[PDB]
Amino acid sequence: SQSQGIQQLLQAEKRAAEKVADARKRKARRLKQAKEEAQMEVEQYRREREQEFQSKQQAAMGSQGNLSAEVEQATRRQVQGMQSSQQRNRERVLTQLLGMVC
Amino acid sequence: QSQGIQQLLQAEKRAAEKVADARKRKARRLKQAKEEAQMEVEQYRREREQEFQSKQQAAMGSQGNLSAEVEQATRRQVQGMQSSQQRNRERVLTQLLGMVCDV
Amino acid sequence: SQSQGIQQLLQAEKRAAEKVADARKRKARRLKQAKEEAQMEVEQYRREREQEFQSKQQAAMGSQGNLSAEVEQATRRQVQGMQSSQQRNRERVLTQLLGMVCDVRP
Amino acid sequence: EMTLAQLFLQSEAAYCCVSELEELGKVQFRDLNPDVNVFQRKFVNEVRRCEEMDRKLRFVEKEIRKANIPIMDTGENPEVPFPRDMIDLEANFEKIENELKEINTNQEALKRNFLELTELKFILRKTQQFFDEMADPDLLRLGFVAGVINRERIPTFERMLWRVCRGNVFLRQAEIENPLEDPVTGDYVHKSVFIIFFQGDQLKNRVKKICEGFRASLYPCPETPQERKEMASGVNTRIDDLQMVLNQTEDHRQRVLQAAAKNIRVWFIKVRKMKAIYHTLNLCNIDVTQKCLIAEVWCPVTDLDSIQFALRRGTEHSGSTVPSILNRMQTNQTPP
Amino acid sequence: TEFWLISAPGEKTCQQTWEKLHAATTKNNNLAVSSKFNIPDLKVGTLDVLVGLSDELAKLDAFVEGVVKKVAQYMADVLEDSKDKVQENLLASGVDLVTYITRFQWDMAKYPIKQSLKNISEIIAKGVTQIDNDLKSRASAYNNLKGNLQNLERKNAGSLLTRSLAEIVKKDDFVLDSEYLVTLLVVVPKLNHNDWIKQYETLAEMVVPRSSNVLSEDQDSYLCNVTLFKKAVDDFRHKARENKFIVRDFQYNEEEMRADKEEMNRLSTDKKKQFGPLVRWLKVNFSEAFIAWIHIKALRVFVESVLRYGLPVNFQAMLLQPNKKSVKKLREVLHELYKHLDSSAAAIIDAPMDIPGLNLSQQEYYPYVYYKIDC
Amino acid sequence: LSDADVQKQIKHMMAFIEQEANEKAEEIDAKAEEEFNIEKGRLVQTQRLKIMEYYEKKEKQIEQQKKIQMSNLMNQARLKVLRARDDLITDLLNEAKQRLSKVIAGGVSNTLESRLDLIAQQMMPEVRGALFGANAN
Amino acid sequence: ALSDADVQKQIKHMMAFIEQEANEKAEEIDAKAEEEFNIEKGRLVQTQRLKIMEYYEKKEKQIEQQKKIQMSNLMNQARLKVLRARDDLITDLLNEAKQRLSKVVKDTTRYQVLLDGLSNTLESRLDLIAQQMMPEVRGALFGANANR
Amino acid sequence: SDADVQKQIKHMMAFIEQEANEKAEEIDAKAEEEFNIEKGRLVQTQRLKIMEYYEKKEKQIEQQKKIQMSNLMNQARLKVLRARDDLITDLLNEAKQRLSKVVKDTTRYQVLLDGLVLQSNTLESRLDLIAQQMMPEVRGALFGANANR
Amino acid sequence: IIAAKAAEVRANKVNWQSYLQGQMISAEDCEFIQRFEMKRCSEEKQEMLQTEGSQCAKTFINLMTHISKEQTVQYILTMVDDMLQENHQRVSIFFDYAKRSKSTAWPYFLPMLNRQDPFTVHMAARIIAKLAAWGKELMEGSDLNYYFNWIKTQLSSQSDSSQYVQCVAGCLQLMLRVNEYRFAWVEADGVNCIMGVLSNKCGFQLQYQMIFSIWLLAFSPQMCEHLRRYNIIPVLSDILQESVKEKVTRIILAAFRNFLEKSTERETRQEYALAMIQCKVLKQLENLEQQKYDDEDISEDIKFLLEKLGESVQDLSSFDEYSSELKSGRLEWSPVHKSEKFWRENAVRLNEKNYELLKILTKLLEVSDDPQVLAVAAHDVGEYVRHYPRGKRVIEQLGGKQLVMNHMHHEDQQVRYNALLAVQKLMVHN
Repeated sequence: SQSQGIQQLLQAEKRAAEKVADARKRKARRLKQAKEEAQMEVEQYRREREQEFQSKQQAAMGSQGNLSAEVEQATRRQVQGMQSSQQRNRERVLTQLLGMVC
Repeated sequence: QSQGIQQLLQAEKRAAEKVADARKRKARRLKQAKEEAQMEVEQYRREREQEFQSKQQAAMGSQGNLSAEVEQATRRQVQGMQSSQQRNRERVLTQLLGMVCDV
Repeated sequence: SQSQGIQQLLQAEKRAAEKVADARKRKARRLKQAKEEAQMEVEQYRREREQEFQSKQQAAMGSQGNLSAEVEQATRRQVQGMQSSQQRNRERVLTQLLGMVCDVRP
Repeated sequence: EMTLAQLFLQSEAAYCCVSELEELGKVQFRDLNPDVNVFQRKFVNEVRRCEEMDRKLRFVEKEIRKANIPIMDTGENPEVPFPRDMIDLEANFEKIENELKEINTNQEALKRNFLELTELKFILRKTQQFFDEMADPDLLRLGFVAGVINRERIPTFERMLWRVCRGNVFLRQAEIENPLEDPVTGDYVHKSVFIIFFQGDQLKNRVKKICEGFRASLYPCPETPQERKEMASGVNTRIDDLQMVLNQTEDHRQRVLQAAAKNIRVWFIKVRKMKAIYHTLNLCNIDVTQKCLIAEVWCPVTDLDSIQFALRRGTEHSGSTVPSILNRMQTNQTPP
Repeated sequence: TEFWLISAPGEKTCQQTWEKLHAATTKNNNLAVSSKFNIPDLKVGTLDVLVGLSDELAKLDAFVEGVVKKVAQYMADVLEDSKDKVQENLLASGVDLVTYITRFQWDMAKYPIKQSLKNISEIIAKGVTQIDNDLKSRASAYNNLKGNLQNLERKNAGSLLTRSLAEIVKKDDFVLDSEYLVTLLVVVPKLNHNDWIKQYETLAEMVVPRSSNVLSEDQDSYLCNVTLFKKAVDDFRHKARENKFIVRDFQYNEEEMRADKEEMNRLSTDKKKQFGPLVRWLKVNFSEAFIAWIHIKALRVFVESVLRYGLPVNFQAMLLQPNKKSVKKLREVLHELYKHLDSSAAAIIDAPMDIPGLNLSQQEYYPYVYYKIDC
Repeated sequence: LSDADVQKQIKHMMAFIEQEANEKAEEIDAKAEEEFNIEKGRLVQTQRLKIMEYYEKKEKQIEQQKKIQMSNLMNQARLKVLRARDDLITDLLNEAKQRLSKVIAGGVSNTLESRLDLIAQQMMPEVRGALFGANAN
Repeated sequence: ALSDADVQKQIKHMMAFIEQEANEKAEEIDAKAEEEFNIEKGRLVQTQRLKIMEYYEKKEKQIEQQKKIQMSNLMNQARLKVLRARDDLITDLLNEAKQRLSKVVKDTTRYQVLLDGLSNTLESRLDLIAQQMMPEVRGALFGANANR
Repeated sequence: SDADVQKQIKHMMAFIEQEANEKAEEIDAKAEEEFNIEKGRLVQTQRLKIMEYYEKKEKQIEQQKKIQMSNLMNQARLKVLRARDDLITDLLNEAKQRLSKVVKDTTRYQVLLDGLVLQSNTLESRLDLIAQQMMPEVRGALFGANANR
Repeated sequence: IIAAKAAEVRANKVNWQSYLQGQMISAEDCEFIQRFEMKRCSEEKQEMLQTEGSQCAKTFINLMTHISKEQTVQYILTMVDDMLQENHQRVSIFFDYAKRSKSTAWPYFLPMLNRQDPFTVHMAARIIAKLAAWGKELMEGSDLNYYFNWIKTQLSSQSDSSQYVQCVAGCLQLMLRVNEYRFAWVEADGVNCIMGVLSNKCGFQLQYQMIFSIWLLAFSPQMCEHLRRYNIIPVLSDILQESVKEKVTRIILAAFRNFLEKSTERETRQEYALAMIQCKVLKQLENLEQQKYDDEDISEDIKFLLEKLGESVQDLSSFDEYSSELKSGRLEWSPVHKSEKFWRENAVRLNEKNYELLKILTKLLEVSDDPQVLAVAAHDVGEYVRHYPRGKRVIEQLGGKQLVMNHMHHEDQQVRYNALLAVQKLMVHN
């Protein structure tokens, strides 16, 4: 029916208007989801960096022993060098010093 | 005519003269009433002044009575002082002389 | 014909231009003459005052010489008078001074 | 035997389809939105531009008649392209109007300058002729002017000069053979070139205002023969340059107008049909009720199938997958 | 009278042209009375400034014509009592203006010939401008005095209400010591005065019968004062309206009446003392303005005559007084005789308008310099 | 018209004048009552105020004069009794000097006079307390 | 045929096309929404990442500063220990000197001579002489300083 | 006509020439004015400067004469003072010679020496001491008193 | 034809017991398929999927791969597509199956795309596309490359072919909607293939789908910068002018908005704006604005595109652009050469550098042999005269009058017209 057909087309157009309106409502509502869901990502970022930070803090303790051993070997070499140098020259400094004090 | 106009000119002259005499007698009466009220006030004030002078003179003797009382109070205090001294004179002198001799 | 008038007009214009140029030259020449005459008068006055200055200098030199001679004469007269005065009192003052010295009064 | 009918047809294919109808011509549309006046309807914008395009063509067509150029007649009846070929046609006619108007204006101004410079050339030549009694010198109180007058005004003009600036101004005149065209009045009239000499500023103003009142033209003039030769040579070269430019621009006008007359009739038919089609779609229902256009029509019964066939063509030409649909309807309104 | 000054460019000498113009013209016929103008040899200038002057002496002739005719108008007005033979009262010198002009001689004292032409023009211009301002001011002041007299007369004109009674009211009827009693005068139409005797004695409810009296009585109306009490003023006026009377408030302005009489006497005496002065000033100033005018006529003649005839100068101009209806014949004869002294190859026939520009021709051009005196 | 009836309006006007004059006379009497009473009362208030202010100033000067005389009398009582006390003290010290001579007076500056004065000037508080009773306060 | 069946089919095609148009509009707008959501989410997460990075880099910088200070302190203790070893050397030397002077003090002849020469207790002389000779003692025990 | 051409030619010729002559006369008059004012300007300025120069030199000359006179009188004054001083010093040396004479007289010198001893008592000192104290009396006695005191 | 194929497959149900009788399928798969076919209600289907989530995809894959008959494959694909359409979330269950199988779901179907039935292949492709889009699995690796290559081959196929290309394009739109697949398709030569498909002048539906593909790919700034090599703007503008369907115009305008807003650098923005303007998109946009549409989307896009294009034109009109072009000999009818405001407001700047610009123009007009360069120079000279008469003598001073007059009769009509206009402008006034 011509009136029936025109009404059919108008009802279909109303259906299409409803469809586009539903899509627009989805967009508008999902904007708030965009605002909110960012909390998940920022929390995951925080947790990742905290894990890495704590791992670094717990693992950084090792180098202290190696540094201590290295520097202690170095000082041992220096002290042995000074001790040898003294033992070489000690006698004549003593004899001079006593000669002058007497 | 002229006579009729004069009959009313006399009336106007009288209409002014009554008020003129009213003002003059009003001035005289104001002077007389002010003089009488001033005399009344002045006589009342002179009577009040005489009464005040007499009352002040009498109260002068009234407070002279308290003056004589203050004199008597001085006398009583002096007598009390003398008696209180007399009571302890001997012991005060004995102690004073004794500790004077104690070198 | 039609051009003859124009020829005459241009020739007259040139005559006028020449006759005004001549007056301009006269003006310039007379201006220069005025400058020269002013300068000559200036020179006259300058030499007049130079002569006056020389006369003033000569008079000043003469007056200074006369004054120097007069004052020198005055000083010589003063000194002569002083010497004449002193010669009269030399002995008295000398005796007084020597006496004061010799009297000791311990 | 006539019947109403109504067509559902997608907007995209609707233009082409109504075009196929217009060619067919067995359909009578009717207004379906009388509520709003014609001067407000949806497609009015388009129709307005269509009308403007038509105006453009008329103007060009008019110049075509103004010149001698003829107007072709092919017989083809192409249809306005439903796609926005309007932009291309608008650009084409915008050019075929703006070029013609710029050509007309420049032609006018350059003709004026060419004529003025020709007058100056003639004045210079004749003044040189007058300064030829005996020019012994090679090269300021006298004031000098010159110009050109319409012949047969020499008597009145000379009388006025000798009557205002009494007996103190000189004027020489010479006919200009080969009469010239008026600078503004635009008519071939005889002219006389005249030189006026005068003494000083007051007489200068007198004669200047007199000549201006006598609708003459003065222009400058040289003061020295060196200046005369210089400016005469300059003007003689500039006149020839202007003649060349005028000939070339006139050739340009002739060429573009010829090109226009080759397609002016087809342009008129295209734009006219396009105007009619958009004006018809005005008569149909619009997106205020549905994205698919609604048409109402009287047709004789027997042509219905043909109309549908015609509709089919539109779909194919429009490339729209959806077809347009034709429906009858029992009715009460009077058939024509 | 009309006098025509004609340039007559010499023809190589005074005799060759002036003699033919005067003696031969008279001998052929007494068409017009001829005379010599004898212009002085001013200091001719440059041709630029000479044309500038031929414009300035085009303007100033009209301006001075206007000033002199304004002086004539003022002399016709202020001397309106004895305006008979107005011309003779105006003559700058001599017995009559015509005699003055026929014997015209430039006065070097008024303007110095050795000056330049622009300066000689300025000399006349300044004096004429001062004359114009003086005619504007002094005549206006005398007109103001005459108008004060006219307003006084108008006050003397009209009815008693429109006019000021002043002296009209009788002061004897006024009530002295008028504190609570007063005199009100509201009486006009005599048609309602058929019973005025009873109305006046009883105009109000307390009106005096004796003092009320009539001061004036016109053919249509009568004026009187009627006594009443201080409070019976408006009611009296009300009663006056009842008897169809008109408002006749006087306010007993006796002192003001005396002052107005004195002011009128002073105004009349001032008019008598000032008319002689202003009349004398006009009589003397007309001579000067007319002299300056004829001087501008001479200047215009000389400027235009030089311009038309190149230096050196020759302007034995002829002053011709036209006879009765001889203008056409005399002018035609002059044109024929002047065909040679001036170029006949131009003008004469006709010419179109040239209005646009600095100047446009204002007069008719003739084969000579021609100017008019319109005494 | 006639003189008799016209006298009627004349007398009505004259009565207008006489009534205005009577109104003025009643105004004068109203002045002599209200304004006269106001002026007399203003004068009475001024005179009474000035006189009573002067009376009060005199009375207060009398009371201050009596207060000053009483104050000086009290003070002179106090200083008289103080002199009485001090005279008793001096009598006591004089008696002490009289008794010491029984025991210049003597000595060697340690003369008995100097010693006695030096001791007494230190005992005073004690002598006061013993003779005239401790100060209850 | 233009029967009611044909009209129904054509109107059905019209319905299907309008449905397609609506569906395509929905798809387009839905994709635009998704991209807008993604970009807004990225913007916000970046803004927070700025703060997180600033905080934890401040912490790591404190840790690095602690590492550096610890290494510097360890080096300092090395240097002071070697210096103390040298100083103990010098004191051993002086003690040997005092012991040798003591051993001499027994030799009667030398003791008499030194007393004839000599707070002039040998210890006082030794401390006084040493506190002045230290530059030579250093030069002779540990080599001069090449930089001097 | 040809007469017309000649007439107009003559008129413009005459007026252009007379304009030229008028300009020439005006130029000549203004030239005389310029001659006068230029003499005035240049003479005034140069004369002013020359007067300034001569007057300044004259003022300097007068100042020099004043200073020269002041110096001359001052030198005269100091010269008379130096003559006076020379006279008084001659007196003192005369006294010194007198002392040197008397010291030779043993009889007097014995008493004088006893006195001095009983009292730097060298005569060369005592004479100085007494004379420096007596100066006013010696001035008054040798060169006459001062009237102005 | 896709919808008709789906309806025919749904109507044409074929018993799945024949495969069980032949032992070509597992009994459990047949039982699950029968239960799902008998379970059409939303609650029943959801419950069956939840209880037999892993079994569902396994049975479907077994029946599709083992069975050579196209009817069963079409029915299974139609059922899966219906499940996805009623609720796109159902995809998760299939993923769970792949999770249970410890394998990617792509391999189970990638060979399926080589099946004989075009409808079956297209349905499988749509299923894979939807599963990728709505899932957490970002397709990658040789399987992803092969899938993209199969889509490319289908596109190369280009109308039943057009209808299948429509399904391929829908899968392409679904894939590109994700961020990573965007770079995935960009790295591949898909952009060139899409541009060629547009070059073939495909159908309206294909045109819309391809335009949408470009619109999505324009979202990511890196893709927008990278794609410039293909110079899409000319082809897109040609399609826009040619075609009229509101869909095509909306999509292309949105594509322009994305290109002009998501560009990485202002340099790319100016490049895009110049490409549009020289392509004459400004006039088309103005005309479209003259027309009225319904949705605020189209109107806002038109306004934004017009604003950006106008700003870019103004930037091009800066006299610095003209000076740089003259220094570089870039006299190729750029927007500045006709900008009325530009000439009117900066013809005086042509005097700069002691007539340096005019000298450059004269030298070009004397030496240039390229018709375009000569014509551009002549029109510029005419503009200089027209907008500032004072320079006329300067031009005559340079001799430019002689050069322009000579070029008036030049061989190239294009140069001739510009020379004529310049000469007429020059000789306008004395």
